[PDB]
Amino acid sequence: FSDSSSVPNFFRNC
Amino acid sequence: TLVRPKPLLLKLLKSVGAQKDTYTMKEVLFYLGQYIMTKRLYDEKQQHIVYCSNDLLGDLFGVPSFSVKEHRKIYTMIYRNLVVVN
Repeated sequence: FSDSSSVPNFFRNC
Repeated sequence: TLVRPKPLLLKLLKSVGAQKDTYTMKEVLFYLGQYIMTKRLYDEKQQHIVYCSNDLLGDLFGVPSFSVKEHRKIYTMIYRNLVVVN
C-alpha cells in the first residue's frame, strides 16, 4: 500500500 | 487497528472471500484491492486511477473515480464505512 504508480503495484505483496 | 465494517463495506469484503465481521485495516485494504482488481476497475492505460461509477464501490466511496496516489482521501472514504474498535 505504498507504491502508487499503479493499482497492481500498490497492492502487490501487501 | 481493528475495525468493524458497516454493511456495504462488509458486503464488498465478503464478495471476495472474507468470512468474518472484524478486520485489521491491513485486511480491509487487501480485500478492497482484490475487489478492485477482480472487477477490473483500474484504467488499463492509467493504472493508478480507479473508475467506480458503475460499481457498488462508487456508492461506498461517494465518488465516480479516485487515484491510489490520494492516500488521505482514500482513508477518509474507508473510515466513513466502518467503526474502529481499537
